[PDB]
Amino acid sequence: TGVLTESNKKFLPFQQFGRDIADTTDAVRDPQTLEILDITPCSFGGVSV
Amino acid sequence: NCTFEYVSQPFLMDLFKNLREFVFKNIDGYFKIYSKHTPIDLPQGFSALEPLVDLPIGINITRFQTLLA
Amino acid sequence: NYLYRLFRKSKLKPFERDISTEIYQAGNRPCNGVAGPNCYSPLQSYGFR
Repeated sequence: TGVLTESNKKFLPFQQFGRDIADTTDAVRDPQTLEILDITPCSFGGVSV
Repeated sequence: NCTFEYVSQPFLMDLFKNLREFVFKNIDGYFKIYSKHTPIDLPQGFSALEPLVDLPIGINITRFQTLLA
Repeated sequence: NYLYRLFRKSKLKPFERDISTEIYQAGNRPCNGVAGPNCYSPLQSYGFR
């Protein structure tokens, strides 16, 4: 679950995935058209009363 | 009788000494080949080898010999 | 029609196939292709009834 944004990451031609420091997926390659998309979680935050 | 018939570009795309580097290894019945074509005794510095080539054979290797022509 | 191997000089790596049928040597006496008292055939047939 997240929001997809066009990426300026320079993927190597053999690389189709991108990992974070915590080893979750950060960027993914679209299988149909060869373009790179960033993955960012949707907006969140804490609520105080 | 051949099983693997990949069609490739020539490995000497560079026309400088065009030092080729290769890494072959055998892991659990799967052959892995790595390659690099950096241009330059072995020099200093780093040049990571890309896994873009893959020509598996997968039986057993304990001896090898470079073919020449 | 179905065969299996009984004797081998060592164990097998994962996903490895053996086709060559050489006469097994279980002792200090050489075989040289002769099925002697210490030389056995490596392939025995399944008995299916």
